[PDB]
Amino acid sequence: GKLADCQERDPALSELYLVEGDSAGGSAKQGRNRKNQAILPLKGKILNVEKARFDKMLSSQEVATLITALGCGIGRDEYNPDKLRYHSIIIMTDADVDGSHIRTLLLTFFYRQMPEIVERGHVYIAQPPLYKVKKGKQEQYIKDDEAMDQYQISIALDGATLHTNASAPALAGEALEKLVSEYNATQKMINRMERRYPKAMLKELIYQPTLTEADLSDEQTVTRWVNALVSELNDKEQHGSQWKFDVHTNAEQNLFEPIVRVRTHGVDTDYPLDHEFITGGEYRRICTLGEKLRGLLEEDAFIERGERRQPVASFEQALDWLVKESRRGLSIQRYKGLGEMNPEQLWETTMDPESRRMLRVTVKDAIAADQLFTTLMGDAVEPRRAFIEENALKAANIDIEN
Amino acid sequence: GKLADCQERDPALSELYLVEGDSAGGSAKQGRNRKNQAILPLKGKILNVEKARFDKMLSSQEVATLITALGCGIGRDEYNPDKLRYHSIIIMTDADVDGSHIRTLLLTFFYRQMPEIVERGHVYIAQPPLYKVKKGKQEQYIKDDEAMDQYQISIALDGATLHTNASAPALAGEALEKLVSEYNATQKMINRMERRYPKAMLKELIYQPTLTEADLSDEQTVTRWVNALVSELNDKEQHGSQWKFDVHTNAEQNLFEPIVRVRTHGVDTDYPLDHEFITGGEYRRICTLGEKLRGLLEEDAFIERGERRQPVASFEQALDWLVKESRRGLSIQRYKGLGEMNPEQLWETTMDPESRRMLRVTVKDAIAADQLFTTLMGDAVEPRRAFIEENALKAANIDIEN
Amino acid sequence: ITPVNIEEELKSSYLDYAMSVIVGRALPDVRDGLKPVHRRVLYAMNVLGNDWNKAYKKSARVVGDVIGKYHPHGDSAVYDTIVRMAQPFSLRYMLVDGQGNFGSIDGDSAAAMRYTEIRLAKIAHELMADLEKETVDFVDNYDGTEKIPDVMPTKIPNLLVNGSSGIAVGMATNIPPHNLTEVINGCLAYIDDEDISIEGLMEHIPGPDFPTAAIINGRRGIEEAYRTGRGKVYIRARAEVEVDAKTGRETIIVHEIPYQVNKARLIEKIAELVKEKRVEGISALRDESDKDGMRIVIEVKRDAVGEVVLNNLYSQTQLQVSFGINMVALHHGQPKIMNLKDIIAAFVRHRREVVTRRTIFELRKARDRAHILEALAVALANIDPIIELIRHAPTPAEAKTALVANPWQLGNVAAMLERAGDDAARPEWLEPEFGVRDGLYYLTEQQAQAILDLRLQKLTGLEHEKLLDEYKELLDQIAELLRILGSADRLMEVIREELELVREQFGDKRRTEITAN
Amino acid sequence: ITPVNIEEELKSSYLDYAMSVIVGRALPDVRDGLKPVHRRVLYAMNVLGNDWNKAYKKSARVVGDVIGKYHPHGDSAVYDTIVRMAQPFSLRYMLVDGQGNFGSIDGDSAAAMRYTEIRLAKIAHELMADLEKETVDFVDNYDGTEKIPDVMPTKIPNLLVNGSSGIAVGMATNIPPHNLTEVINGCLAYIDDEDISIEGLMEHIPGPDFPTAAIINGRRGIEEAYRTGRGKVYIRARAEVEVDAKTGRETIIVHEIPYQVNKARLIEKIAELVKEKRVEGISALRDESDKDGMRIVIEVKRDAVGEVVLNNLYSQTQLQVSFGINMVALHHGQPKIMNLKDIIAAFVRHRREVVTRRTIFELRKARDRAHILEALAVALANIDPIIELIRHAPTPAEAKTALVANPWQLGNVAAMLERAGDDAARPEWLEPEFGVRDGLYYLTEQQAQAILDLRLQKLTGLEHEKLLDEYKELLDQIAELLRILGSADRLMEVIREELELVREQFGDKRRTEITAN
DNA sequence: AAATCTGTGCGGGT
DNA sequence: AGAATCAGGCATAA
DNA sequence: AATCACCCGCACAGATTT
DNA sequence: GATTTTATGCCTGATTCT
Ligand SMILES: COc1c(NC(=O)c2ccc(NC(=O)c3ccc(NC(=O)[C@H](Cc4c[nH]nn4)NC(=O)c4ccc(NC(=O)c5ccc6cc(O)ccc6c5)cc4)cn3)c(OCCN)c2O)ccc(C(=O)O)c1O
Ligand SMILES: [Mg+2]
Ligand SMILES: [Mg+2]
Repeated sequence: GKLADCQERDPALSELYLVEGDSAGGSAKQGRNRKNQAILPLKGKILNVEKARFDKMLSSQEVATLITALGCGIGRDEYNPDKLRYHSIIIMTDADVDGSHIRTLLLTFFYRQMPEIVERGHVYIAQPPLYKVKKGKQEQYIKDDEAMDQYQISIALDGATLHTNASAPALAGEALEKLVSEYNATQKMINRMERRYPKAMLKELIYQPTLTEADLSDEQTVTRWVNALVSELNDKEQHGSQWKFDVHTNAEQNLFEPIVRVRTHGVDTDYPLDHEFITGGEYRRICTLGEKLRGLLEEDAFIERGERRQPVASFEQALDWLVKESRRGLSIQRYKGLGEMNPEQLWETTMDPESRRMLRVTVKDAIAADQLFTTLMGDAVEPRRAFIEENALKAANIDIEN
Repeated sequence: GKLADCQERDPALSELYLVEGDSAGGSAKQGRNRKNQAILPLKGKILNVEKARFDKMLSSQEVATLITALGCGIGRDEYNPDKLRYHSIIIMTDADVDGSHIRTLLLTFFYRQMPEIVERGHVYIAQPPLYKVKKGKQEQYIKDDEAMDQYQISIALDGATLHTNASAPALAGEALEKLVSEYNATQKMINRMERRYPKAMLKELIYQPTLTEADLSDEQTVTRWVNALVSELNDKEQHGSQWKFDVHTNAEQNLFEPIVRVRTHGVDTDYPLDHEFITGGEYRRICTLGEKLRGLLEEDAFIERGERRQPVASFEQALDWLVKESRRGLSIQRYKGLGEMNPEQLWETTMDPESRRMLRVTVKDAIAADQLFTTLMGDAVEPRRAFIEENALKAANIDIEN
Repeated sequence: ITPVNIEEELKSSYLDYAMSVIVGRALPDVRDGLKPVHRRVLYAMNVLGNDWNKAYKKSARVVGDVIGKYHPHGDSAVYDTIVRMAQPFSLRYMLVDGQGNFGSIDGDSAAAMRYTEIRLAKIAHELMADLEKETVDFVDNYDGTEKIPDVMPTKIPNLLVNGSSGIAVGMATNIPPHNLTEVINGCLAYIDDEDISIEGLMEHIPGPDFPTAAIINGRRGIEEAYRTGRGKVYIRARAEVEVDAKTGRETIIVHEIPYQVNKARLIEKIAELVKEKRVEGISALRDESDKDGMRIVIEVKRDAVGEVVLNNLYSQTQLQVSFGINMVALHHGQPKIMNLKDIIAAFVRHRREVVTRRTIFELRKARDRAHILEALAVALANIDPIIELIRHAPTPAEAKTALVANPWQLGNVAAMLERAGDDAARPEWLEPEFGVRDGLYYLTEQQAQAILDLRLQKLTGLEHEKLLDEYKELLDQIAELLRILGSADRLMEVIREELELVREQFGDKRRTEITAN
Repeated sequence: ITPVNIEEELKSSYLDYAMSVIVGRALPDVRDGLKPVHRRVLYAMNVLGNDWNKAYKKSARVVGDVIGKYHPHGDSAVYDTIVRMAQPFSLRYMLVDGQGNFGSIDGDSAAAMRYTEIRLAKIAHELMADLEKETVDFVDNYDGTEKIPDVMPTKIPNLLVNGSSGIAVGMATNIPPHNLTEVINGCLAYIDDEDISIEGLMEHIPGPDFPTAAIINGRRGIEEAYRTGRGKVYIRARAEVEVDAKTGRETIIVHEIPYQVNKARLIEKIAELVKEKRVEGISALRDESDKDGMRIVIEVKRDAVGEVVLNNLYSQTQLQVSFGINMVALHHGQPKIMNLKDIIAAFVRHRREVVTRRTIFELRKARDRAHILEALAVALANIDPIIELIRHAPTPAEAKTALVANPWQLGNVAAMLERAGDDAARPEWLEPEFGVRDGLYYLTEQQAQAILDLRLQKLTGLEHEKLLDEYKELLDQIAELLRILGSADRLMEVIREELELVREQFGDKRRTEITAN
C-alpha cells in the first residue's frame, strides 16, 4: 500500500513520513535513509473524521491504510497505545494553503482518535524552504518572505555604504542600519493602515513638522499648516490629482477637513483631522522618525558605493539604486512545491538528521483545544462564520500604534 | 465491457459498427439509433491471424471479445454460421494509411476465420467524408481530393466570368468549361512524366507553333525552330540554368537535341526528341490544345467577374485571378480523424439509414483470393518483397496518360 | 526542535486557508462578475490574438499557456472551466466559440483537450474594450514575472446577465441569469433619476430569464429577493395534454424542462417510479427529440385522467424544482449581501472611472502629436537655410547642435500657430523656455531629430497641406476632450450613448414566462 | 450499395500502406541520414529561435508545435524521438541539449513532457547552415498551408557519424556509428583522388566507433561489410583479473559493456545463472558504479581459476554480443544497398550543388544592391536641381515621371564608374536602354522611387563617403563570386577549406579498440 | 404522527 | 545427434 | 482518453426512531 | 498526476520433433 517499510525492527529508533502527492513520495523514496525510515505517500485530501460517522471511517481506504500502518488499534475496547511502531511521526506537507488544510485534517484525526500519541509528544512537523538564492559562490536556501527581505537588506548594506552628506561624515554601519530598520518598520505601519488614508498624505506628513497645537488659533495659524501641506502635496502629482482644504471650529479646537480628488467626479468630502489623531501614538512615532529624516543633504552629496558614486537627491531613489546594485549578481528561484526538489535536495534540507529543522506538537489545555476543534471542524456553520468574521481584517486593524 | 448493445432482439434487423479509437466510439455512441445499432470501439492495431497460432488467437483480448460479440463458433467442429447475431457489419475506419492497414487486418480475419459470413454478404465498408465547406449559407461535405477539385472548378466558373476578347464577346460557360477541363487534363498528363523530361521543356512546347513533321523534311528550318525555342527558354529563365542546342542530319529528316546545364553544376548529355516523341499522340494533343491557346488575347483584355473587373493578358493569369476571387468568403474544415466530428455530423453522414453511403464486399474468385492472402499476409518475406517491387514505380510507367 | 501548541497552529492554518478561499476561488467581483480563473483565461486568450474572426486553436495550447504563465493549479479544473463557457445551455450569453464534442443536454461527457478547438466570442470583446489606454491597474503574477489586470474594463453588466454560483468557507453565493435589454433599460432609468425606488426598477425588470425557457411559478420570491437579497422561487416545466378522439386516448407531451436538469436522469427516474408502482396510470414512456426540439411522450392508461397523474409528477419527480436566490459578492475585497440598486450603482461608477481615465490618455497623446507637428511645419517653411546648414555640417550631431543653437523665425505659418488658445495644445512636461516665444521659435532636441528624419517626398504640395489639416483636426479633438473633462453632464451623455449602442447591437427576445400560481 | 471485390481492396490498401511506410517512416535519406520526423523536429525547433546560447523551453511547447504544424501524428512517438536524441549513450554526437531527467544507462526512463526542457545543440547548427539562401527545395505539408525543406543543406556526414536503425515492410536498415576525424580524412582523400579503392579508404577508416567504448573482436567482418554492404562483427566487453597477494584470491573487474545492453538485466541474469549451478566458481557479485565511473566486481571461489570462468562468461552471459551490419538507404526515392564509396560520393555531390546555389544567390544580391547604390550616388551628385524640380511637383507621381524622363549629368562621380565598366555590375534583367550611354545617366522607375525615399540626414560628408566605400567593396565581391563560378578547382578548394574547418572545430579522439581474434 | 436522521448534486481545488 | 520450432530485443506508428 | 475519492454550504425526497 | 498490447524484419538463445 505504497509503504516502503524500514529494516529496523526495534520500535525505538524508527521514523515515519506522510508525504503529499506522488512525485514528492517518489523523490522521498529515492532520497531516504534506507535503514530506519519509511515513506507513506498520500494522493489527495482525506476524510474529516469530525463530521463523518464512525461507520464510514472504516470504509475509507486512506484512513484504513494509515491505521494499519501505525499498528495501533481503533475504537473503544480495542485501542492499545503500548503496541506502537514508528515512535517518530513527521507530516512534511507543502508550504501553501492546501498544505495547511491537509495538515489541519491530519491533526484533527490524530487528536480525536489517538489522544495519548499527541499528549506523549510523538508527532512532529517538518519545514522545507521556499526560496533558493545563488550569488556565484555563495548559494543557500531561505525560508519565508521575512527572512528573504532581511537577507536582501543585509546584502544591500554588506560593507561600504558611506553616506556623504555635506563634506565627509560617515554613519559607518550600525547607525545607518538602525535608521533603515526604523524606516522599514514605519513603512510597514503605514501599509497596514493603508485602507483608511491615502499613501501620499502619510508619506508626506513625515517630512512636515509637528502640528504645533500649542500656538494653534482660530485664525492666522491653523490655515498656514494645512496650506503648506497642500502646497507640498500639489507640486508632486503624476495622476491628475487635486488637493483642497478647509477648517472648522467647535469652541475647543480648530479641526482640519482636507479633501482630494483624482479620476472621479465625486468627492469623499472629508478626511478629518482633530485632537484624536494628534493624540495618537502613530503620529508621535511618525514625527519622531521625521525629526531625523529632514533635508540634511547639502548641495554636494553622494554615497561611496563600491567603485560607484551617484550624487543625487531623493534618497528613496538612492536606496533603489543601492538595491539594484545589490541585485546585479544575484539569482533567485522560488519553489512551487515539493515535486520540484530532487532527492538530494530533499535529503539535505529536511530529512538529514544533523541539519534538518522540525517542530514538536504539544497540548497546553484540554478544554480550550476541545472547544476550538468543535467550533472550527464541527458541522455548525454559524459559529464558524462568526469566528471567521471576528478575526477578520476589522480585528487585524490594531490601533496600538506601537 | 466495451460493447453498447441494441434493444432489438430479432437477428435480422440489427447492425454492428467497429469504430477506431476510444474518443471516436464515445462520439458515435451518443449519435446513434439506440433501438437497432451497436458499437464496438477498437483501441489500436489488432492481431494478425495469418502468422499467429490458434492458442495465441484464443489468448488475445480483442479477437476474443469480437468472437463473443458475433456469437458464432470459432475453429472446426464449433463454427456454425446459422447462429449469427448482428446480420449487418460495418467497418468505418479512419481515412488515412493506418485505417487502411487496420481494414486489411479485419478483412483477413473475416475471410480466414469466417468464409461464409463474407460469402453470404454480411460485411460492408463505410465512407466518411474528409472536407466540409461553407460559403455563408450553403454547406456541404466533400470526400477525398478529386471531388474538391471538381467543386473548386465549378465554383470558379459559377456565374459571371464573361471573358472579353476585343470589345465584348461572351464565351458563356460550356466552351470555357471544356477548355479548362482539357487544360487540366493536359497538365495532369504532363506532371506524371517528370522523370523522362524537364517540366519547362514540356510546358514551352504548347505555346510554340506545331513542328509540322509532315512538311519539314530537310528544309533546314529546324535550326530556326530550335534557336527560337532556346531563345524563348533563356529569355524568362530565372534559376541560373542555361540551354544549348545540337543538330545533325544522320537521316533524311534532320534531328536536334537540347543540352541543359542546371543548378547542380552538372550538364546532362541530352534530351533528344526522337521519332517516338514527335510520332506520339501526346505531342498531337499538345498541338491541338495550343491551337486553341494561341495569341487569342488582344492588346486590351479583361475578365468580367461579378461586380468586379481586372485587365488580364494570359490564360493562366486569368485562371489564377478567378480562383483567388472565388476564395473570398469560403470556409473549409479538414477532418484529421473521426475524433474531430461531433455526434450530429457522424449521424447525418455515416449512420443515417436514408442518407448514408456504403460498399458491399463480395468474393469473385476463390483461388485468386487465397493466393493473394497467402502472398501478402503470409510469413514469407521474399514473395512479399518481390510483389511490392513488381508493382513499384517501374510498373507505374503507364504510357497511356489519358 | 521547538515546541508549539496545537491550538495556535490550528487557528493560524485554518484562518489562512479560509481567508485564501473566500477571496481567491469562489466569490466573484461585483464590478465585472468574474472569478479570478475566468479573468486569467480571458486575458491569456486575448494576449495570443485569438480573435473572433480568425482561425481556431487547440484547447491544449490555451490550457498549457494559462497553467504555465498565470494560473498555477491543476489542468482538469481549467479545462472544465473553459468547457463550461462554450455550452449554449449553461450561460445566457456564451463567451467562447467552440468546435468539436462539447457535450449535450443529456450531460453525457465532453471530449479531451486534444480533440477540441476554441476561440473568443464576439461579445467577449466588449468585456475587454479599451484595455490598452491605462483604464485599469495591473498586479504581479505568482512569482513577480508577469502582469495581470486587477479588473476588466467591462461594458456589459456581466454579473446580472450571466449570473453566478459559488461555494466558500462559511458562505455561498447563487444568482440567476437575466435579460440584457431589461437590464440596460433599468440602468438608463437609474441614470435618469438617481433616487429611483425598487418598484421603478422592477417595472423594467420583471424577473430572471433562464436559457432553457421554463415557467416560473410565483411572483413573491422575486420581489423578496430583489428587496432583501435572499429569496426562493419555483421553476416548472412545460407540458400539455392532448386528445386525438378515436378511442378517447390521452398522451402527455413534454417540451421544456427546468434549469440545471439532466434529461436522461429524469427519464430513468420516471421509469423506476412506474416500475415500483409508486405512480398509477402511466402505460408507456418514450423520448423522440431529434434535431428540431425536445419531446417526451407519455401514454397513460384508459382508466385514469391525465391531470391527476400530471400533478402527481409535478409533486414527485424533478419536473418542478426550487431555486434559492442568495446574492453575495465582493464590494472592496470583502463579502457583502447586496440588492439590485447597489449592483447598478457599482456598474455606473465603474463606467465613470473608465471613461475618465480613457479621456486623460487620449488628451496626452493628442498633445504630443500636435507638439511634433508644430516643429515639422516650422521646419518645412525654411528649407533653404536648413539644407545649407546640413550640407555645411560634417556630422549629424554637429548639424543637430547648430539647428538647436539659434532661433528660427516663424515665417508665413504664424497665422495658425498664434491662433491656438494659448496653452490649449502645449505639453505640460515641456519647459517654458522652449515653444513659441515672442516672435521666434525655439526647437528642442527631439524636434531637431524629427526634422533630420524628414524625407524629400514631403516637399510636394499635397504632403505640405496634409500636415496642416491634421494639425487643425488635432486642435479640434483637444478642444472636445477638454470640454468633456470640464463639466459633469457630458460624461453621462457619453455613457448613455454607449449603453444605447450596446442595446441596439446585442439585444434579444425573452424566453421564460412569469405567471401567478 | 455499390459492390466491391475483396481482392482489389486488399491489394490497393496494402500497397498504399507499404509504399508510405517505406518512403515516409523508416528508411533514411543517404544525403543527410535523417528520417522525416528528425528533419521536421529540427526545422520546428529552428524556426522558433531556440538557439544554443539562449534560455531553455519546455518539451510540451515544442512537441505541440511540431504536431500542430508539420507532423500529423501522436505525441508519444514525437517525445520519444526527441528524448533519444539527447542521450549521451545513444548518439555518438548529440543533437539536442536537454535539462531534466532523460533516463540513465542503468535502465531508468525519462520524465514526462511537463517536467523537462530542451534546446538545440551547437553541432545541429551545422546541419542547417545557409538554409536561408535558397539552397534546397521546399515542399507542401499535409494540409497545404506551410512549407517544409526537402532535405537539409548539411555540412556534417551525419549518416556515417551517427549510424541508423530502422524496420520497414520487406526490408530493414542497420548502420553503426563512426568517428568524425576519420570520415573527414576519407572524404578529403576521395576529393584528392576519385579513383581510390576500398583498400585506400580503409587505411583512414579502420572501423566503427561506439559511444560506450567496447572492444571489437576480429577484422574480416568489417572488411566484408564495407566491401559488399552486409556483414557481422563481435563486440566484447572490457574486463580484467586482479589479485592483491596476501590471501592470493583473485577478483574479476568489469569496466565497460557492449553497445545497447542494460546493466540491471545483465546483473540479474548473471545472478539467475549462478544461482542454478550453471556457472561454477562464482562466490559473490557486487556493483559499485557511481559518479566516478563503472565498476562491477565478481569474487570467484578460492580453488577456481579466473580465466576459465571469464571465458565461460563470454560464452554464456551477455558480455559478448553480435552486431549485424546491413546498409540500406534511399538514393533517389528508392531503397538501395550501399557501401562506403557510394556514400562518400553522394555527400561530395551534395556539397557541390549546395555551394553552387549559394554562390548564385550571393551574386544576384550583390548586383541588385550595387544598382541602387549607383542610383543614389548619381542622385546625390546633383542635389540642387533635384530639390528644385521636386518643389514644383503637385504630386509624387508627377515628380517621379519628371525625374524618369530626362537625362542627368554624371558630374565628378563618373571617374568611379570608369572602374565599373564592361557590364560587370549590371543586372541581367536590366534592358540596354537604361544605364550610362554617352556619359549621361538614365534613371528607371525604382531608382526614382529610391531617390524620393532619401532623408536629409544623408547630406553630410560621412554618409556620402560610406556609399562610395560600399560600392568599392561590392565590386570586389562581385569579381570574387564570378571567379568562383568561372572554374571547377576553386569549388573543390572551398569545399576542402570547409571540411578542414569542421574537422578542427568538432574533432575528437577514438574510444573503441579493434583487435584480431 | 410529529421529529430527528441520512443520502444526493451544483462548481473550482488536491 | 541435429534439424525444427518457439520466444524476446531493437525503433516509429495506432 | 475521460475516469478515479475527499473538502466546502444550501435545499430537498424518502428512511428511521420517539 | 499516471493509465494497454499489437505490426514490421533481422539476430540470438532455449526448447522440441524425428
Ligand atoms: C501536447 O499538447 C499540445 C500543446 N501543448 C502545450 O502548449 C502545453 C504547454 C505547456 C504545458 N504544461 C506546462 O508547461 C506545465 C507547467 C507546470 C505544471 N505544473 C507543475 O509542474 C506542478 C508541480 C508541482 C507543484 N507542487 N508539486 N508539484 N503541478 C502541480 O502543481 C500539480 C497540480 C495538480 C495536481 N493534481 C491534481 O490536480 C489531481 C487530480 C486528480 C486527482 C485524483 C485523485 O483521486 C487524487 C488526487 C488527484 C490530484 C498535482 C500537481 C504543469 N504543466 C502543457 O502540458 C499540459 C497542459 N494541460 C502543454 O500541453 C500545444 C499544441 C498542441 C497541438 O496539437 O497543436 C498540442 O497537442
Ligand atoms: Mg500546492
Ligand atoms: Mg490517423
